[PDB]
Amino acid sequence: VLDFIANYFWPYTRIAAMLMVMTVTGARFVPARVRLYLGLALTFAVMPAIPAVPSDIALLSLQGFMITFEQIVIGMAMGMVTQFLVQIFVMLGQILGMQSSLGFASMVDPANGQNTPLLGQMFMLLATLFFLSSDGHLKMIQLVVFSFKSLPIGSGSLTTVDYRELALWLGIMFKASLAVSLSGIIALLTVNLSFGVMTRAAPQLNIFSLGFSFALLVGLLLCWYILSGLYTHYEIYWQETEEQICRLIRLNCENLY
Amino acid sequence: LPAMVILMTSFTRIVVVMSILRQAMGLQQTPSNQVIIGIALFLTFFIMAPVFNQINEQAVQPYLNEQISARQAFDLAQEPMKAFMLKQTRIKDLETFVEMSGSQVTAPEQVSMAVLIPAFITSELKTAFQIGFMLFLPFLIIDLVVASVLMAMGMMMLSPMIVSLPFKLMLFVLVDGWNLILSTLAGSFAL
Amino acid sequence: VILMTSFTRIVVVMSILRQAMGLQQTPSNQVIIGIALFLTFFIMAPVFNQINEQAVQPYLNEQISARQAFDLAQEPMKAFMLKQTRIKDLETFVEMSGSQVTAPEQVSMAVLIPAFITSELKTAFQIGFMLFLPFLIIDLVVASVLMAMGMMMLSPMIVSLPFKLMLFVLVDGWNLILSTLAGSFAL
Amino acid sequence: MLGFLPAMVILMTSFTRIVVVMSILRQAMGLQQTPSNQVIIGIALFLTFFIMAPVFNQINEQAVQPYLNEQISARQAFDLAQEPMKAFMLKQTRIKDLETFVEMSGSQVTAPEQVSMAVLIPAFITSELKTAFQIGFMLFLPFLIIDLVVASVLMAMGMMMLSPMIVSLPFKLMLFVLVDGWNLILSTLAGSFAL
Amino acid sequence: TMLGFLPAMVILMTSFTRIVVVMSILRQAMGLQQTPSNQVIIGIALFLTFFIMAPVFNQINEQAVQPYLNEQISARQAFDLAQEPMKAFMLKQTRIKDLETFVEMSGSQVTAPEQVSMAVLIPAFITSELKTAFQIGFMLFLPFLIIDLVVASVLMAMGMMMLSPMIVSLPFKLMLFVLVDGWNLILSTLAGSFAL
Amino acid sequence: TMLGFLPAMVILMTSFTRIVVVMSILRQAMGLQQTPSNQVIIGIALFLTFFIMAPVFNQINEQAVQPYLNEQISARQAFDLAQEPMKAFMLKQTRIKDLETFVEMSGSQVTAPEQVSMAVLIPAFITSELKTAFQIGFMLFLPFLIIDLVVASVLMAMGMMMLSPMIVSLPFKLMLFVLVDGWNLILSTLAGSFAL
Amino acid sequence: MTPEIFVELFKESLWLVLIMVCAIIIPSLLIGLVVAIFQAATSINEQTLSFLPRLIITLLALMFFGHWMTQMLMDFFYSMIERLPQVLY
Amino acid sequence: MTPEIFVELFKESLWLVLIMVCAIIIPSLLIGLVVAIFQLSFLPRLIITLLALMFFGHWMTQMLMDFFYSMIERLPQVLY
Amino acid sequence: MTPEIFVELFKESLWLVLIMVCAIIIPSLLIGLVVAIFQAATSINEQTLSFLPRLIITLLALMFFGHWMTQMLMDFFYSMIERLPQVLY
Amino acid sequence: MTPEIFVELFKESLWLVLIMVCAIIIPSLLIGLVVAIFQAATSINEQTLSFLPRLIITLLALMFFGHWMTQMLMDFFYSMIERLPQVLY
Repeated sequence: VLDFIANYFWPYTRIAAMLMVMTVTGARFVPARVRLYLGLALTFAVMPAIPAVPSDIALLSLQGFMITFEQIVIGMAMGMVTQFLVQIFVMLGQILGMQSSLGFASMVDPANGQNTPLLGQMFMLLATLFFLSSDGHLKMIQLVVFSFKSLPIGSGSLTTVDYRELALWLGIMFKASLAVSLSGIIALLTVNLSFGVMTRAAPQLNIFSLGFSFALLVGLLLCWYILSGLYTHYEIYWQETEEQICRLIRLNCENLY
Repeated sequence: LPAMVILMTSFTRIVVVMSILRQAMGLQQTPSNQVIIGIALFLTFFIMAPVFNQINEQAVQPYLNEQISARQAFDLAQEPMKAFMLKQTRIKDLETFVEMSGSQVTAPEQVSMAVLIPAFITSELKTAFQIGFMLFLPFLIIDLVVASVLMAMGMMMLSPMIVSLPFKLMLFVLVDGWNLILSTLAGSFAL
Repeated sequence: VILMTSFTRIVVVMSILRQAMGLQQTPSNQVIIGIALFLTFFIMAPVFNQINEQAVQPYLNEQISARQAFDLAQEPMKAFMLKQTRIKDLETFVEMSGSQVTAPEQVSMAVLIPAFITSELKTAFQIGFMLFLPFLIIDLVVASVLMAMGMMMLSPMIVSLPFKLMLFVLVDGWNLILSTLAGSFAL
Repeated sequence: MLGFLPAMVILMTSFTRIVVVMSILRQAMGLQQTPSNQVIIGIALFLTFFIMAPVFNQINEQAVQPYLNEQISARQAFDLAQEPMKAFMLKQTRIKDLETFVEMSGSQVTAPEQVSMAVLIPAFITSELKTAFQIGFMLFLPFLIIDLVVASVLMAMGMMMLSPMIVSLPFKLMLFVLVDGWNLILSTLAGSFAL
Repeated sequence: TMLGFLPAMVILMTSFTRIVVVMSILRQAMGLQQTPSNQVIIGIALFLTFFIMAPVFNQINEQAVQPYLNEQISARQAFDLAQEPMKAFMLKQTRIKDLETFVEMSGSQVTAPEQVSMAVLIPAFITSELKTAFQIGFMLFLPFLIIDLVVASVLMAMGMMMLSPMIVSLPFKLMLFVLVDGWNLILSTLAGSFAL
Repeated sequence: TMLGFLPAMVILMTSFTRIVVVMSILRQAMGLQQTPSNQVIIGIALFLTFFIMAPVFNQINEQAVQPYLNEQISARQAFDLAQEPMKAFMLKQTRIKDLETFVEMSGSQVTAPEQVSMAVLIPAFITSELKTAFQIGFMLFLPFLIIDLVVASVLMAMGMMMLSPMIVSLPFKLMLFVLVDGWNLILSTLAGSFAL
Repeated sequence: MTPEIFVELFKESLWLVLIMVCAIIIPSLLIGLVVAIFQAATSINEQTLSFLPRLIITLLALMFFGHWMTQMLMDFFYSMIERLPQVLY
Repeated sequence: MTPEIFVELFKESLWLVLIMVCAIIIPSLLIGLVVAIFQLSFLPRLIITLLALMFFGHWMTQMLMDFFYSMIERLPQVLY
Repeated sequence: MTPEIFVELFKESLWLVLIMVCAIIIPSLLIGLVVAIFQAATSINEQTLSFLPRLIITLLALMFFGHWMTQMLMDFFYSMIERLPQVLY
Repeated sequence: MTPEIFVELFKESLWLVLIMVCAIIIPSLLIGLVVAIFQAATSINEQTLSFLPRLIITLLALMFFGHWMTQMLMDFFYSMIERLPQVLY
């Protein structure tokens, strides 16, 4: 009796699909039941702000499966951008590490070898805090709310030009990771050239005489330095990754949060 | 389907903090997600005891002595659980979900439970990912230190996610860890 | 079904690139799968248009039976794949299944797919070799400059990674390779 | 509640200590999940029935024997079963953790035997895992000694590659069998208890 | 209670293992570490095994599933019906020395290798598939190792000692792979190994 | 609650966990990311066990299961009859030196070892298995390490300091393992180490 | 609960890390330096000669700084646990 | 399957490695010998290595492809 | 359980590592050094010349010191367990 | 199972390593030595001159001693399996 779940399945699916990827909820550390009951609870809350789903579309019919996939796509799309956001800083971490010679086993051997995700694992904490300190996830959920009124159920999805712009984000990530870390990269390289001068002085100094000592030191030090004004860049890139989600669900930006 | 009730409590926070911890020090699939679900289901019974007391000694037993409508029991129990959450949810989360609900901005202690639940869980997740990542950070200091010391003498290969696990456990037990971590999580709930 | 798409080639090209940078597992293979999954829609979009037109709308307009619509659905897919497979490679497998056919269009699904995947891997490697070319060039030239200096505290890989980056993004990087993964599928 | 009762009842025992210890050991050997989860959660499950034999026997005689003969059940039998569990766990927790949780619970105690189960357990788990980590670190070091010396002889000759985690497996296994390994280890993990 | 073990029987019953093992040796051979390539290995070997057991799977279908319209029978000469063609098939790819060192351990000696207990052929079938697979792997590996040796050697000779001859050997490992038409031969050779 | 742990116990009462650890030590010994499937390891071990414990399963089904078809008794025979054959099995592999501790710490000291409680023999059986398994491992492991040491040394001899002697040395190990019939000798020794 | 307080909290930890790593390595750095100078003095060109003394000095320093480091890090973890309530609010 | 068919199959791969690397390095060897007879000597040593590369590359890849094909050929006899 | 019993328990293993490593390596360092001295006395500039003589001793010592090493480390592992009950409480 | 069977079995593997390595490498030492002597007599200060003839030698030896080596190691593995049951119990 009261088969309501049929009435609100699609919005819930869009919500939870956005959730299964979003950098805070859809990460690890959170068992799938938590995320599932979180998504199912959000619908009850936004139940007012959801237009009537297009009737006559039974779930157990091809017509329903097409659109259900057409919403899972939007959901994955919204979160994957935030994923790119935090991965910007992950790459910052892994660049500054592998430049410090800290991560070295996978730089000599790209094969199975050995990876050291430590500095990157730390900067991911930052990016998952910045997205939380400034309440990113709230804005991200509000965007999904507005989505039911900009990219409504049963009325279109992302277009081909949207996907292409979205898959460009990998270039954006490399660009951002350099825009942030250029100061430290250049300094570390100059210090490595200072090394090279002092070693050209005498060919005795080798990888197993003073191997990586100054490298480790300066790589950590310039990382601490980059840490100083790191929130500013995150604020800038949050604007881009926010307008981008505004591009998907058109929504006419510059109106609210 | 009933597991929402337990997830209405301070359960999702302890689950998350413990999962960040298990992954903080090398350990993966050490004490199984079932084990941490257990430890959380116990710390929750320890924390929410006043709430369950308000429920039992005020609506439960008088319902076994019914003299009341069955839904009246939920109605009188919907209130104390609410009051517990309202001491935990952030104000920003509450007002933002009032906006998103479409309902007018009404006074707190007045919004329905349905808006309280996700506003509660998101505030809990915020608090938990902060607490854990600030407990996480130390266990990462050791990792960086030992990996740097390795790379110093070199050796390039001794996976520093195990050569550091002794130090991690020694340093986690030197502070007694759980009598500080499992306590602060119980002291982080004024209700 | 995801294998019937192009994503198979796409992700391999992705990971080839990742290891070319010397930044292993840095784009978080979850993210790589995401971007590669999104390209697949930017590539397959014209195909999916015809797929919807042929029977999807008519079936929903009740203009074809279920099994007949399903049989019609594979046709544009077969046509699309037949332009990517190589003659020799398709030949090997159509023979190795024994049952020869006159027209490659009449080849069965479960036998075209395997020849499709190997034909896709081969061309994916043909792409990836081009991808490694500039990065290997950069590694070699920086190592050679260092050796001319002969300082040996350089370990040219770790000092070369910043150059790999400042010369991937400086040349607009992902936009060019993307254009090749868009032009590679001349349908 | 059925989705948790397996994890609820397994925690009343010393299951967790054995699990964590054998896990730390499995990673000490460097072995990449060679004794899989279905191996460790089986061996540490058996050692529970080996250790919890007295508690289980008292349970059966005082709860399951009354339940099969149906003297009184599900109200009194559950309580009678609650007793020996407290008797067992209470003899293993430290004082400090228990006073911590009992002052946190707000309900004051005068006789440590008279803490409620819901406050007894959460003090037991914290005083168990802490012991588990102590044991684990105390078993780990000898293996670490093996790694760091191996991982140094290699660099001494120049072999920067050839991960010691492949060349130092035989040393660790020879050591572990020469000290009889699973004999001494699993005995102390069985002798640590007051039961 | 077999929700975990059963998924492993189906691949061992068939000859799914050899392709996975050889292609996974080859994945390391290319020096290419990819969890993506590691995943797609399963797809490649899986559809290869489809194409390979199409005769035997189709025969088993004709013997059981097509009769399983009226089904005429339940689990007595229906299960033991399908038990036969798989035993016929595996027997043509195992060695004989392997099977006789196993039947002697079972002690249940049979005059006919065709009337052999299933529970001893499969343990003899796997030790045979793995041996054949390692043979194929040591066959396919050598050219790439030669590439690696030449690469490291020229790098060391020209003086570039510190450069890692593992990030630079990969382009030539791909060149030599594609010049030989890559998988087209390899899988073919694999299909050649299962000569029935 | 006795639903998700049965697969972890019904296997461990058996002589199963030895072959697992042995082949898993080998799987790393090859200088080689796993490449049998984990399912391959568990399946070849599952069948080796169904092959080895045949005297015991042939007694379980014959004395307890098939008698439980007419069922002849309200589920009491099998709960009490199936325990003696397995106890007599394990007791031949359990060292007495290891059992001495497990009995004196259980308290119920019995002169007749077969009269030991099952819950005391089983944990004595496990701690006796892993010791045997590690011994067999350290036996089977050393050759694959001789290869690696000699390979790394000859590589360092030319200065090839970066060649990563885990790619170049895989063909040599796989060659050695093929020459000696490999698994045939191995999976017979494990079959032969269960002296029963 | 502010972005700046998090970055401050992390720069603290990085400072801890850096002072620890200097404390440990600088002896290794100086000993590698002097052994390399002794190498270049008599033109003794050996690569891994300098791995014995450097490792020895690192082990000796681990013995030496064994207590100060753990005391420092424990103080830090305590301060971390002190700051948690204000992080809640 | 026999040790000797595996020992010879390995000896030939070694022969390949030898004849391949020498074709590349001998020119560097000779130029270094002459310049040291005169005696800086690395950048030239790199020029001539690239020259030998571009010169003998076709023959090298042809020889290796031949070896790969022959490897494939002698396979089914070794399998059984 | 104390910040001192875990620092001393640490110093023990560090001392073992130190003595094991030096016992193994000092012959290798000495033979490499005399090889380099011979190089200097013969104007020999070879890089991997002193490898084989150095690995020869690095192995001969590991067989000559086999039993002593495995006995020392075994005795240590033993002492890591006698004190286990005293530290568990 | 006894501390001496596992140390002597270990001496056996180390002896294998030593004899294989010296078989393969000593000719490389010889060629490197004579090449360095050639440089010194000719006053030639070249670093990687030696590597070409030295690699020639070690690749010739891998084919000169191939069957003998793979026979030795095979026999060793065989003796390992043979003596296993006397160590298992």
